[PDB]
Amino acid sequence: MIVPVRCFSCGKVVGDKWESYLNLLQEDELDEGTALSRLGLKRYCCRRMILTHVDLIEKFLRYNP
Amino acid sequence: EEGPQVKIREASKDNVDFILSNVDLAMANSLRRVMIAEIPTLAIDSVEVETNTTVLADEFIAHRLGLIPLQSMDIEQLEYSRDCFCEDHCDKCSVVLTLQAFGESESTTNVYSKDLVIVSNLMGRNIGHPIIQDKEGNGVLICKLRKGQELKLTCVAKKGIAKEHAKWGPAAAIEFEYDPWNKLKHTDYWYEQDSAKEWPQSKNCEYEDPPNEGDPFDYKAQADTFYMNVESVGSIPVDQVVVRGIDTLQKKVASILLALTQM
Amino acid sequence: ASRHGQKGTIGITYRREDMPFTAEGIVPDLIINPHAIPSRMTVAHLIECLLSKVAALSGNEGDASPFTDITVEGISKLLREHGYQSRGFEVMYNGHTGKKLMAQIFFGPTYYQRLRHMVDDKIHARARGPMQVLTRQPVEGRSRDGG
Amino acid sequence: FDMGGYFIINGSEKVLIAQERSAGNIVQVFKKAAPSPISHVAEIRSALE
Amino acid sequence: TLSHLRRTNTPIAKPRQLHNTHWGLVCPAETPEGQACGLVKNL
Amino acid sequence: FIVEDDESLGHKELKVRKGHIAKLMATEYQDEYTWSSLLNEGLVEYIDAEEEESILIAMQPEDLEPAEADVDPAKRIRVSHHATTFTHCEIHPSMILGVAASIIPFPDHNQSPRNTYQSAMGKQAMGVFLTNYNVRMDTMANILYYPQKPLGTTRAMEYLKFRELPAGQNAIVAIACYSGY
Amino acid sequence: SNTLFDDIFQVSEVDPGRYNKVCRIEAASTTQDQCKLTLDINVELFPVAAQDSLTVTIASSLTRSWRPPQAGDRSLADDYDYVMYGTAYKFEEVSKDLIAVYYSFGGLLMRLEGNYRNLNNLKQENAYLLIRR
Amino acid sequence: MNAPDRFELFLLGEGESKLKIDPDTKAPNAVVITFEKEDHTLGNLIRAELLNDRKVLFAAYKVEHPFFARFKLRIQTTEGYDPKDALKNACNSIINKLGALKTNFETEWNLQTL
Amino acid sequence: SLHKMSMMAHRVKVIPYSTFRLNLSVTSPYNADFDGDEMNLHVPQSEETRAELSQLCAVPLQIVSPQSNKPCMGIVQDTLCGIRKLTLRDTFIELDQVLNMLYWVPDWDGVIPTPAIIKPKPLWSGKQILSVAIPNGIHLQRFDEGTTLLSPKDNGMLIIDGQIIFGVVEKKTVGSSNGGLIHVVTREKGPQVCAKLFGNIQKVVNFWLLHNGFSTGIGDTIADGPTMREITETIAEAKKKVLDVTKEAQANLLTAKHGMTLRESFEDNVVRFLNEARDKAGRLAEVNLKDLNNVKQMVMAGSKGSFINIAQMSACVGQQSVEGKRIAFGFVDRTLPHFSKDDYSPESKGFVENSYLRGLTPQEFFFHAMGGREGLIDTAVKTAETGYIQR
Amino acid sequence: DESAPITAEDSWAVISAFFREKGLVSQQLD
Amino acid sequence: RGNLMGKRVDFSARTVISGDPNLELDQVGVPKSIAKTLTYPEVVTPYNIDRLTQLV
RNA sequence: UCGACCAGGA
Ligand SMILES: Nc1ncnc2c1ncn2[C@@H]1O[C@H](COP(=O)(O)CP(=O)(O)OP(=O)(O)O)[C@@H](O)[C@H]1O
Ligand SMILES: [Mg+2]
Ligand SMILES: [Zn+2]
Ligand SMILES: [Zn+2]
Repeated sequence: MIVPVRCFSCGKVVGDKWESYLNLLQEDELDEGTALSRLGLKRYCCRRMILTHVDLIEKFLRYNP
Repeated sequence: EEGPQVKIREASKDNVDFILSNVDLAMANSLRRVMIAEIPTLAIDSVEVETNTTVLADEFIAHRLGLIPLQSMDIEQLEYSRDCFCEDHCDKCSVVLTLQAFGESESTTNVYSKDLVIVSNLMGRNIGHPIIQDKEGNGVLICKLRKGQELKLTCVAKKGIAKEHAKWGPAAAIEFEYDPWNKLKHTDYWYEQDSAKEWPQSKNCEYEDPPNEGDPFDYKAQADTFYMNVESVGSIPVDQVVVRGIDTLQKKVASILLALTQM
Repeated sequence: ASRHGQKGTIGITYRREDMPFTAEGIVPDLIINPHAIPSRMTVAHLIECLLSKVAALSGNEGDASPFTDITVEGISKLLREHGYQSRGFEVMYNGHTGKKLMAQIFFGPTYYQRLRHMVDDKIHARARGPMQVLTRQPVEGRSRDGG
Repeated sequence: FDMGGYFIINGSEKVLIAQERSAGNIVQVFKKAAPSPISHVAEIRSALE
Repeated sequence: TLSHLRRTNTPIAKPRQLHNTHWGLVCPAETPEGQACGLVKNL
Repeated sequence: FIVEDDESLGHKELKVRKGHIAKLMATEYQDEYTWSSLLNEGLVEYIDAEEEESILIAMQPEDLEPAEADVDPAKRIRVSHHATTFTHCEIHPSMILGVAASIIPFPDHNQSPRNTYQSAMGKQAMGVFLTNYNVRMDTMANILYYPQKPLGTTRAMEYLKFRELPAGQNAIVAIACYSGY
Repeated sequence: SNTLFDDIFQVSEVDPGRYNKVCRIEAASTTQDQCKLTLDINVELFPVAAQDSLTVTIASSLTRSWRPPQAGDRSLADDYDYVMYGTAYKFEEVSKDLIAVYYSFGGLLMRLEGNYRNLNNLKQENAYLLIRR
Repeated sequence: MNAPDRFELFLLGEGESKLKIDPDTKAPNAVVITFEKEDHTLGNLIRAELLNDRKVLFAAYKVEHPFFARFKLRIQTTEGYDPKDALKNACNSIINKLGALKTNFETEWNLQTL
Repeated sequence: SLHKMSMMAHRVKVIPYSTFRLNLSVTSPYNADFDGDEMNLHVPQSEETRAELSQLCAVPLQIVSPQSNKPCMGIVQDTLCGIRKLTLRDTFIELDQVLNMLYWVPDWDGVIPTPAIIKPKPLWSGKQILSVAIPNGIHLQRFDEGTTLLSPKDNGMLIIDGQIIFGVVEKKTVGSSNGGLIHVVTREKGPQVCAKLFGNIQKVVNFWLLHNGFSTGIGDTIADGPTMREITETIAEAKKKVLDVTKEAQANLLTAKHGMTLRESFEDNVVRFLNEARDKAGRLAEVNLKDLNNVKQMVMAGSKGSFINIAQMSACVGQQSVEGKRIAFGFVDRTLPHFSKDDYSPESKGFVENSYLRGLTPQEFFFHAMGGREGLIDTAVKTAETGYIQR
Repeated sequence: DESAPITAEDSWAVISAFFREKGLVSQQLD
Repeated sequence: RGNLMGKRVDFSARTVISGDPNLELDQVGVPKSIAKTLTYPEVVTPYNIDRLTQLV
């Protein structure tokens, strides 16, 4: 439900990364793992942040008013 | 040159990897803590909502807003709101931001940290500007809008430390290590068969020498030489996360010494 | 609680500085007691953690499906290939001093659940208040501000 | 994601819980306790579908 | 919610115990703890 | 799955073959050959608890269907296919479980009641319950700010829509003794 | 303030019973035949292998809080490598003219069995232990 | 709800001093300084440097409860040395040491090309 | 509230945050855990009612219990696990830390004790500075296995004048044991003196352990490769031992020991060979586990866990039981529809050949599931019956 | 092959196809 | 049994419990909320008179 | 402001 700004654990701004992460997988047909490190996500605390997030915001937007 | 020496291995706009030679562990760690909490940053700390036709909760967004990094360069030339003399805030103690967003497009219109805009006067000091490290130049997605989904906010960002809220954290994660070959015997490695073969050797093993088997234990041995990596989130540039970490800690020690003079 | 009947409440909340850290600057979000595991025999909790550690590094979904051919020895082999100690242990340093902890901590991700039992929905004190009509004794429940 | 399979009664989501009963028209022999004038019994729960 | 729409109730020899025949029909772990333990079944 | 001695090309084998298995997946990517298809082709059947008494079931198809004439020490100790008389084969043994038990990572590596416990707690866990939560006027609704799908997952979680509507977060758990809090 | 015992011993066996930093050493005296020793030694700071000439001294002094350095000008009564401090906790009469005294240096035990040092050894806690070479 | 304010971790309250210097009855030339609104960031550090002061006989520090930003420090000195004078000296050395770090870091940083 | 001890008088300490905070060693008399337990507080209104509590009901008074003629509270969990770790002859503390450890004792005499080792580095023993929490005139003697006034195993216990002379401190000393330190301080020194000893052991042990650390990983269940083959063949030789007694009883040669059918007598032997098996198979693993095994280290101090806890995790779970008998034929002459009829084999009637680390087979999983359910039922059924008995 | 026998992982395609057609509230509705 | 052998009572409190190693054996951590609702009725005596006024 | 059912907590 919308990408968290900053990783809970160490606080690296994971916020901007999302759109670019989705585009690495779709467009650059990269595997999730390589795509993650390409955005610069080195530690697994930051890595889970993106890798394990479920963007429910997109579902909620589907509701008209 | 002086007391404790320093050797910068690698450096960037957001990461400094150095070696702290000729120091005590306590000092090397006190510096770690200071960088984490005690350095002052600027962060959104009041979100006045006007309209929220969004799928998201006002407070969800409000929390989310503070967590956005803002230029904290000339922070030291800004009073803590609490110390200023105005009722609430002003230009001497606070930076005011304004966010207006509306879904004009049929396609999902997004709100970015770039979309916030300074309404207060900066008095000619590098502060307030939201940090955009983004390749595309947007940086941090606040939230998304549909059709007539509107969002109007006014934000007041103030000086503060991470010891009050982690949003005022100027640093990401400080990598810290000493004695890669366990020569100081500060660990008793858990093993199944061979401790040395089971445990991976850190990158720092090249910066020190392997102990040599037939060499007895050095009970006199002490740990100086600490391999560190300070990572900046963006608010303050890496060099300053270190420099201000050193000045803040100095000031803390100074206050004690100074308080002892009133006594 | 974890997905293993490993329930607990928070004792204390610590900021990052006082928290024990890996040489990589990674710190825990949560610290559970080693004492939980031996009596309870909740091996899967530890296996979840070793697999979830790998999953986070590799960016591949960890199959924690029951009747499979996934071994703890097999997961170890991958984690070692990721440059970590095969059984999930990691050396840690004390938050207060900075001195390496004599012991190496089993550290990694674990799916934790927020349960509906939050203290401020339970906490209650009554020192004289509403009385029952008939019995003339205190009323029942925090709801009615009873004793 | 809502699966259904329940009712909305006076604006309240009500779920009908399955009820475990013993099958009927089923022939079943059981032994009687130590102090009983009957040693065994054949029972049939005869009911119309 | 999913598990609520898949819940079974037993009113009233050793019914609380997990019988062999429950194999693949009823969940062997999903049951309440005490006073209704093994009476409330989950498909 | 129905198992037949009727297999001209050898021994006794599961009616359902690689053909059918792919035939299904084509209809899966097309999102003709449904569940009812296997039922009407008589490859799969409905066995009640009474009928269960007159049949012989193999747990695994492949692991309980060939013959014999080194081994991995890491794997668990398993039984043979000494049964010539196999009538049916279990689709997947993990289907003995219900909704709750199916969210448990490795329940085969736990003490029996610890699973029973979690098959109660997951119901008392927060998270997204429906995406229309914002348009419902229910008394009390608890929603997790940032849900995360788990890293350790079942093949069964798929069908349960769990990784789409999660129960918690993948927290960084350290099993240590700290301040004794 | 004076010496209470001195003899040159020799190791027979060094044993680490599941112990990484310590060992129990078994010794015999070159001086007297009747004199034997058993002693737990921190082999981390003082490594001992079998058949080593170890001059073992006991002595009363050289009771108030502990002062760490300044010893530069202080009388370092240690012209010995190893120095321990402990308590006499048992005085065994191992029959006839033989007497065994038990010492503990905070868990690190000791048992000196012999004869001549009857008078010399006192059930009084205050005892040091000096080992050279 | 029963949550104390966060600024209570550093902002000194109404009538509350940073240093409370009390003499220790237990031993001679001993003292106990209560550092208000402080943690191990300062504690362990001051304690450490005091140990190097050869004229300091005893230095230890404790944070009796983690709800409270405050810790105690026990200083014992050689007769004639005011333990206050010992703490006063220990701070200056820390400051000079840190000054050297800032000086050494600044110069070595300016040398980098990234 | 099934105890005199289930309700005790306590001093208030007004703290922030919404929970009732309580000392961990008073956990046992209440039988409280911190997994979401709630507790009741009652405020006396009279100056005479206050006295009633402070003079009869106070926690220090409740320390030695008259139902067992022993202390109802001792040192638990972290502090117990860490007290063993701190004690053992290999543990040595250097000056910098020793001084912090001493300051932590609120009743420290202000005297820095003479270090056990002076030679190059002045080092203190774990036992040495733990003895700072132990008050003078406390004399205790134990003797366990081969404890010989020079205990080579660091066996038993010897404390003279409130000073540890030899042996490790674990459950048998610092716990709620009959002859243990608590019952001794409470008797010799007093109730408020003992209530202090509790805190002072904790303040030191907890601190030391904070700076030493303790953990548990999957590595603690992992048994050695050759040891595993050894366990696996121990099961095999016992399953072959069963098969023997099975085909022999089928050949009508068996002879039943009085008050039992051939069937009843046979079933005893099956159960026996398979339980002998699990236990010896388990013992191989415990024996193969190093002193560094965190799980072994908890069983050792007596903080948490036992032999069977190791055995089932590392080696093998073993036989499953419902109503005393091994999983019986709920279906006709077969335990599940995955078996042929008249199968009496370990696998059929619920024998779990596997360890929890290895993982369970679907049949083993279901049989364990039936046996486990029996536990929850008995806890529920017989809990009211037991309650009415008290009433 | 169209006749080659099914594997272990193959079973999940049948399970996929089960719920794809049955659902989870199957029983309640039917 | 329900009204005379056992009663609902005033001057009572209940909340979630947590373990503290920095507490005395005989202490109990009382949340300020709870301390502020529960009350002890103290008699105005020359011994307390001055303190009591500052509380009122 | 009354008490019944249901669902839960240790
Ligand atoms: N129905 C019931 N009636 C009375 N008391 C109960 C109860 N259910 C639980 N309790 C109380 O809770 C105590 C133990 O239950 P729990 O705390 O839930 C298990 P645990 O101690 O957390 O872990 P464990 O399962 O490893 O023992 C009992 O001793 C009892 O005091
Ligand atoms: Mg509990
Ligand atoms: Zn991170
Ligand atoms: Zn202002």
